[PDB]
Amino acid sequence: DQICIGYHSNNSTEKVDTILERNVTVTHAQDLLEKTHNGKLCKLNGIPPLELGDCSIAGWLLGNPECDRLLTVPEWSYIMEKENPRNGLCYPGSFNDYEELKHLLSSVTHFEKVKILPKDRWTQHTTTGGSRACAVSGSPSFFRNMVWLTKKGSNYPVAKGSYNNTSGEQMLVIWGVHHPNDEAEQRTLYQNVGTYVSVGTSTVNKRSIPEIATRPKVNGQGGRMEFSWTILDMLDTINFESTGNLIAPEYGFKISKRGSSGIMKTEGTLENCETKCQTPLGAINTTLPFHNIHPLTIGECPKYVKSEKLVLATGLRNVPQAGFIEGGWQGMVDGWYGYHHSNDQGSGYAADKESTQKAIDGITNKVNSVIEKMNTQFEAVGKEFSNLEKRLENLNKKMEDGFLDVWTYNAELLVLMENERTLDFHDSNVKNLYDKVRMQLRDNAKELGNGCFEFYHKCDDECMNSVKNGTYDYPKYEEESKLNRNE
Amino acid sequence: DQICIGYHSNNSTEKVDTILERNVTVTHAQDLLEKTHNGKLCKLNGIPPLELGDCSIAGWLLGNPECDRLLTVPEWSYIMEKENPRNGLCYPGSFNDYEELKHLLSSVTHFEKVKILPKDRWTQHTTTGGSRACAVSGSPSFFRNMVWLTKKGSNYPVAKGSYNNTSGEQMLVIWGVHHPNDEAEQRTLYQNVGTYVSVGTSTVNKRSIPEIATRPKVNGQGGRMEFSWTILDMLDTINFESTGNLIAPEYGFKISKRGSSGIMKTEGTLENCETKCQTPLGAINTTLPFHNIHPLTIGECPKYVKSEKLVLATGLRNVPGFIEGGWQGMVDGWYGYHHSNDQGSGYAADKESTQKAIDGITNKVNSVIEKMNTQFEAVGKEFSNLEKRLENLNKKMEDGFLDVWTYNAELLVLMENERTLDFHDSNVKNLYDKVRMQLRDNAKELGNGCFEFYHKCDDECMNSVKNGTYDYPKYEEESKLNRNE
Amino acid sequence: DQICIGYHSNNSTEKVDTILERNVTVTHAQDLLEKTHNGKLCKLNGIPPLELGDCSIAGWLLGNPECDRLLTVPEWSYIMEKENPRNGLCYPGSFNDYEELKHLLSSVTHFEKVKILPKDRWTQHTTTGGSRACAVSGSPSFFRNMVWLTKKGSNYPVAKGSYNNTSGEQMLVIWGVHHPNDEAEQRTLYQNVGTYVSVGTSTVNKRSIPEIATRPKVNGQGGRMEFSWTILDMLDTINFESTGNLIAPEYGFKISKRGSSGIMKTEGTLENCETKCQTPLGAINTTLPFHNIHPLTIGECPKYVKSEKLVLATGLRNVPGFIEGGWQGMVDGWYGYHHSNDQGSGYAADKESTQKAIDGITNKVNSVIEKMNTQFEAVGKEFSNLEKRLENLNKKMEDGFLDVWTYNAELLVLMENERTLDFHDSNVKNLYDKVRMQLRDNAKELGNGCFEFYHKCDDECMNSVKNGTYDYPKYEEESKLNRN
Ligand SMILES: CC(=O)N[C@H]1[C@H]([C@H](O)[C@H](O)CO)O[C@@](OC[C@H]2O[C@@H](O)[C@H](O)[C@@H](O)[C@H]2O)(C(=O)O)C[C@@H]1O
Ligand SMILES: CC(=O)N[C@H]1[C@H]([C@H](O)[C@H](O)CO)O[C@@](OC[C@H]2O[C@@H](O)[C@H](O)[C@@H](O)[C@H]2O)(C(=O)O)C[C@@H]1O
Ligand SMILES: *[C@@H]1O[C@H](CO)[C@@H](O[C@@H]2O[C@H](CO)[C@@H](O)[C@H](O)[C@H]2NC(C)=O)[C@H](O)[C@H]1NC(C)=O
Ligand SMILES: *[C@@H]1O[C@H](CO)[C@@H](O[C@@H]2O[C@H](CO)[C@@H](O)[C@H](O)[C@H]2NC(C)=O)[C@H](O)[C@H]1NC(C)=O
Ligand SMILES: *[C@@H]1O[C@H](CO)[C@@H](O[C@@H]2O[C@H](CO)[C@@H](O)[C@H](O)[C@H]2NC(C)=O)[C@H](O)[C@H]1NC(C)=O
Ligand SMILES: CC(=O)N[C@H]1[C@H]([C@H](O)[C@H](O)CO)O[C@@](O)(C(=O)O)C[C@@H]1O
Ligand SMILES: *[C@@H]1O[C@H](CO)[C@@H](O)[C@H](O)[C@H]1NC(C)=O
Ligand SMILES: *[C@@H]1O[C@H](CO)[C@@H](O)[C@H](O)[C@H]1NC(C)=O
Ligand SMILES: *[C@@H]1O[C@H](CO)[C@@H](O)[C@H](O)[C@H]1NC(C)=O
Ligand SMILES: *[C@@H]1O[C@H](CO)[C@@H](O)[C@H](O)[C@H]1NC(C)=O
Ligand SMILES: *[C@@H]1O[C@H](CO)[C@@H](O)[C@H](O)[C@H]1NC(C)=O
Ligand SMILES: *[C@@H]1O[C@H](CO)[C@@H](O)[C@H](O)[C@H]1NC(C)=O
Ligand SMILES: *[C@@H]1O[C@H](CO)[C@@H](O)[C@H](O)[C@H]1NC(C)=O
Repeated sequence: DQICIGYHSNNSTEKVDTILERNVTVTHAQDLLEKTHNGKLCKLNGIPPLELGDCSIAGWLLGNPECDRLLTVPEWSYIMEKENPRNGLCYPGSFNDYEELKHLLSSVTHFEKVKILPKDRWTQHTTTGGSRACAVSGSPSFFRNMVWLTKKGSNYPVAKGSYNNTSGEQMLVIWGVHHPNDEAEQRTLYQNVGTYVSVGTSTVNKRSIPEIATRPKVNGQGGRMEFSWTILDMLDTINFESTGNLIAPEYGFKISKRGSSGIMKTEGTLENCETKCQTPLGAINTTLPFHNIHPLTIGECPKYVKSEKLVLATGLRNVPQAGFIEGGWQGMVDGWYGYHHSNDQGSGYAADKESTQKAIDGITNKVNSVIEKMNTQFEAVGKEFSNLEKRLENLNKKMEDGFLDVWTYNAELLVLMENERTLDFHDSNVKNLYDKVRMQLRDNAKELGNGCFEFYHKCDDECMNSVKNGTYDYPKYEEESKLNRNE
Repeated sequence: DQICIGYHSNNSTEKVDTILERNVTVTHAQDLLEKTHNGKLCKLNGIPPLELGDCSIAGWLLGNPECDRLLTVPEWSYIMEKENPRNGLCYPGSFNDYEELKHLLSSVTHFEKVKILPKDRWTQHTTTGGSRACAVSGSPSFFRNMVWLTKKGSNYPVAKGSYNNTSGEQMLVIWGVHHPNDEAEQRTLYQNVGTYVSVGTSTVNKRSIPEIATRPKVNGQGGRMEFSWTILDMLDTINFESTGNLIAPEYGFKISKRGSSGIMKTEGTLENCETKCQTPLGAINTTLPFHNIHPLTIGECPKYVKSEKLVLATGLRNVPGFIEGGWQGMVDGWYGYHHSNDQGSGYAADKESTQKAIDGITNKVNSVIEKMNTQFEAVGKEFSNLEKRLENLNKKMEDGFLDVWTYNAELLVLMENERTLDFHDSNVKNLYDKVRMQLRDNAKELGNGCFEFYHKCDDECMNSVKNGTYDYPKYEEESKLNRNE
Repeated sequence: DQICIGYHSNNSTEKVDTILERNVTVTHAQDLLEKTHNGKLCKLNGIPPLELGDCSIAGWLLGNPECDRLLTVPEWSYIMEKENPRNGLCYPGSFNDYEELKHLLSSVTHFEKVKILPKDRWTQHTTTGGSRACAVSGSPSFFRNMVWLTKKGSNYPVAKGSYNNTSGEQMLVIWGVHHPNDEAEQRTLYQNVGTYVSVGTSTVNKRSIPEIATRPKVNGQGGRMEFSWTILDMLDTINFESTGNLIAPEYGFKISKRGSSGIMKTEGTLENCETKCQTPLGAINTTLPFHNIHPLTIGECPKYVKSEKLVLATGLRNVPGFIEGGWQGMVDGWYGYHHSNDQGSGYAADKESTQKAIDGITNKVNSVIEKMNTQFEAVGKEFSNLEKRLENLNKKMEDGFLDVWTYNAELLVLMENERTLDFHDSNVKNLYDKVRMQLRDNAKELGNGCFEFYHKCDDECMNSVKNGTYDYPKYEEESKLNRN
């Protein structure tokens, strides 16, 4: 006739950390952080990305001779570009608002080349110009998308061109103006002086004047070229007029499948896989709600935290050794709480039903809640800046770092707090069960000193299950117990 | 014959949430989130706002003929403007640094129109130009503040004008340049080519050259007009000089009564009402410290939280001895002192514990309100179509800060709810075992959170017991004699 | 033959705060905030700063005659500059991208002046020009680092100049263009009209045109000057070419020592002392991990929080058995174990719970001071008069982040205080109930929180029950006999 209280223990070895103690041991724990990747660039949802190779965005758009494989591109999901591309602008020059164009391009998925000004339409000029900088097989050449207008014979008639956008979507147009290096070159190229280039649309008004100066040679050239761009609207019209130094476009780019994408800076190549999201260092395939690989990602993946370990305790403090004051019992595999019984006719290792289910519900509800709360984390997006906007770059970097630090601190503190609370709740529950049993057993027994007491009158297995069900009736057979303790 | 401990209960049915479980019932609860608005736009401390109606800011400033009701404007409190006003620039063109002007205007309450350059002072030019773009009653017209200088006869003498700012406050001046669409138009208008417009002050020095090209027709016009602005200082002067294509001003705006204001983006209309803080969706009249209507407000108004429920539990768990449930028969205090003597009974309560309980919860609520008084407040801003990066940066800033503060508020509320519940349980248990310890062994524990007094006594006995002055040597001998049986 | 449980008490009168009540007296408390300073500016790590005085950055770089002390400058640590310097541009004008230049200069520790275009090389023009705006001792003068080119006789031949950067590091070059105020002045100064100034490098291409207009008189002059700057790279070349209105440079600045520094907008003068961190109000020499002096600091120094009190408790709640209050005579540990046998008494304390309490306190202190080590730092910046939106956005940045971090710190310390007090109470109660549990029933609880013993034990009994080695079946027959 003996019953005692304890808890289930096993041979686990995982460890967790709390606000007051470190590397403490627990019965069951669940990880929350993913830190492995396959280290490859692979397809996203079956749509292979666009591999720029050695070229650059400007080289691809203008049609550099080297980038001959990019004359027609299918749909893509993200753009892969190197850090310092080689084949950029073959003829030296610049590009106004490069970074704005890149930011706009970041959210475009497909393109469509449209011929807006056929080359042969210029019947009063020369259109076969080319330089040695952009040369193939020794012979000079030029970009594949623009036309160089030079005087034919000995005169340069005024050049006029216009287009009405009836394609069906917004169009992107690029044009350029050439700056010579000395007056003799200007005279022998355009047979005029003091020329101008004027571009007009419904909302854009521009008029540029070529500049002549002496500059250091780049790629064996003393000249320069300056390019500009604009977004042509629906049913609008753009007008071209110049007296020289004009680089007219020959193709227009029409946005067709505007979606969500990004630009990724890496040096890798393209493999054959299929992931759910991509990272510059590789691809991630996991279900945990956290990762610490790289702050910039494309697709869908868990949040990024700048930590290294995040372990959530969901069990008892494993303290292996017939009572709860010495430790748990290895023989308990059914429930989480000890209700060991030992009658005269036999013993048993029963558990308590009420406590186990409430504990299970509490822990699963709390796990769901802690997962759910952090769903509003901050996310980062790549951006570009020129060399005259250092303040903006500093501001952007500070934003990213500050928000990442704040969220990291929040998550770590929450996890440590939760571990501590879980341990305290479990131990509180164990004393709660014990003293509930003690008051239920109105005297009639003495504590041996092993966290449990021995009954002073002989009950039976019916009495055991009656006490277990919280249905013990003290005045029912109290007289025999009184007689026994009278001894 | 015995006394028992319990706690007061009632029939309230409000629900709160905590970290461990959700949707639990407490006797008394408080609310912190306000989520109702009257859906109207009205005054602000008796100062009606400025209702631009169907005009944009540029149209009002330049003096578009449509916005003829805004020629003179009294003091205002905030400015209401539609998303895409119809009457903006009648003559097609552009405005330089529009967004900076709007941001500067966001913190000015009153204006004052001052005539600086009288129209009749130009005695060597023609000042009756106009166009069909800004036409009233069929006849061509122009803006009501600028002057279009054209050639008189067949010559265009150089134009000179100046003004010295002695008004007594900073001034705002606007001028403009005109770009024709062909050489013949320029020759017909100004008789000369290769002209220029020069503007010079003590700090700003500028010079523009008119540009000629062919453009698509907008509003039936091929030309364009470019406008620029500057701020004059006290006791400063500004000099105008040009040979053509000059759009001279006639009125300067003097800044008086600088204060705090804003720009409001809505399609509503002013009504007859009074409020204390205003939102794009309506007014707010409440004393709670939180709301979730709209992030942009004007005037003093509670903090904004992107959530939907915020309830602070200040009571006990509701259930129907203290181990079986509470008692509805107790309303004076909080904790149970069910007394039942031989000659009577009672439902007294511990007045002492109630005092520390109520002051604790009150200062807790006050502190919780206090900690979040330093919230982050958003401010409206405007960006052109060439600063998408800046606009994205600003939007990300706002969303990040709002999310951070929302998370903080929710976590704090849950923490406090759990702490309060555990605290109340702790005081109940502490009172129980303290009473048991004071009573020592001169009784028998009935096992129902109540022990039956074993020593016989009148009201003085347990009166001293609740007073904490129970004397063991008073009734140890008789109790021992009785329990010896 | 009696024992009782208690806790050590002292006479300390330091009050702490918590989320439940205010101004609670404790036994031992720490501090984490520093709020004092010497109110002086002096050397950082033994390297004196650069003291501009009354000259702005432009005045120093161009070589204003007033700032003659700054012709040669040694290494520095940070730059001291008044908010509205007087001796700026002696000749009225402007500067292109002034703020970008200041931001770039914020991270440079030493310069090096190199003569790239000697003055006498211009043999076809006149280089003795000067104005009354920058006048020393009555006679007209000019900037010390620029050359003004005028007509030579009655002709202005085309001016050309070039320089190849072989110095060995990145160089900074400054040039300028002159805007007259009337046509007669332009003719009498340069003999030509419709001139231009052209500057060309491997990356920068520019061509400006002088502008003529009427302007108000500033400093007695109606003209204006416009300056620009660029960064010359390794083995690059810069070409100058103009036909008038050119302000050619004479010295090039070479970036020698690159490091970390900043610009401080102060008003005082350099003093003679040493420090490790510097703030616009004074120097800080402490070891606590927080301060509330000024958001902008230079060097290494604790973090900035916008609070007024951060007190951490690390001891029992001070209050004069354990139910009556503390023990003034307990000076050994933290949990009393009062021993009193028939032959004598004792004041032994528990040496077990003390060590775990101490190590837990140390662990929590380290954790709290370590969690915030990844805080946010503020860096000074400057914005022009047409970038109000940028300045507003920067201010909102700084204020928001500071508020977030100070709120987090206060919340953490309050929770820590609550947990510590509750933990100590739990420890003492647990010790008492554990002692009672081992005692079994051979004593009667007097009511002072401790029980008078039943059967006459001795010092061996006393130390055995102290060690948790009591054996109830060993010696209880005497208790049973005397129970009657
Ligand atoms: C229409 C055209 O392409 N013309 C020239 C072109 C231009 O004259 C100029 O180079 C543009 O910047 O240059 C090309 O020949 C260049 C050649 O010109 C000599 O005069 C000079 O001495 C050489 O050093 C070299 O620059 C070219 O390949 O760039 C093509 C064509 O002759
Ligand atoms: C001084 C003035 O305002 N004159 C004209 C003005 C200008 O001549 C010019 O059009 C503004 O850019 O324009 C207006 O008249 C011109 C009108 O002439 C028709 O023949 C033509 O078909 C129209 O497109 C238009 O150019 C005008 O209506 O804009 C008014 C004024 O007489
Ligand atoms: C560009 O093409 C569109 C499409 O034809 C032109 O819009 C038409 O204009 C005529 C006016 O002569 C109207 O009768 C049609 O109804 C318009 N079409 C539509 C679909 O609205 C537009 O005018 C052209 N652009 C220019 C500058 O002429
Ligand atoms: C603009 O008006 C102001 C005020 O009339 C002029 O300032 C005065 O200038 C004279 C010239 O010596 C001084 O004697 C006065 O003391 C000035 N007034 C004050 C109040 O100080 C100013 O000169 C005028 N601007 C111009 C360009 O003449
Ligand atoms: C500036 O000076 C450098 C240093 O001499 C020049 O670089 C040399 O150029 C010649 C070409 O004739 C090469 O043979 C040398 O090997 C280069 N030197 C080094 C160290 O690489 C440079 O060319 C000069 N700048 C210009 C525009 O000529
Ligand atoms: C080469 C030169 O410096 N010339 C003269 C200049 C110019 O003529 C203009 O004034 C400059 O804008 O002006 C002064 O007369 C003057 O008033 O200080 C000084 C000098 O005699
Ligand atoms: C722990 O016990 C389980 C029980 O099945 C067993 O499989 C496992 O090997 C044990 N681990 C060790 C390290 O013995
Ligand atoms: C104890 O915890 C620390 C973390 O502070 C850890 O580095 C160490 O490995 C742990 N001890 C053991 C035996 O794992
Ligand atoms: C991702 O991992 C799961 C197992 O964790 C596997 O079943 C699945 O095939 C993986 N996905 C890919 C694309 O390899
Ligand atoms: C209370 O909240 C719980 C949360 O799971 C929900 O299941 C339950 O339906 C809610 N009760 C009511 C009455 O809405
Ligand atoms: C706001 O509501 C209270 C509630 O009674 C009312 O007394 C008060 O008049 C209201 N405010 C205004 C401006 O009407
Ligand atoms: C301690 O703090 C409380 C805050 O409620 C304040 O009322 C009291 O005056 C403070 N003590 C002293 C000595 O100022
Ligand atoms: C900083 O304070 C400590 C405190 O004693 C002192 O020893 C040290 O000399 C101080 N440092 C300086 C530079 O004065």
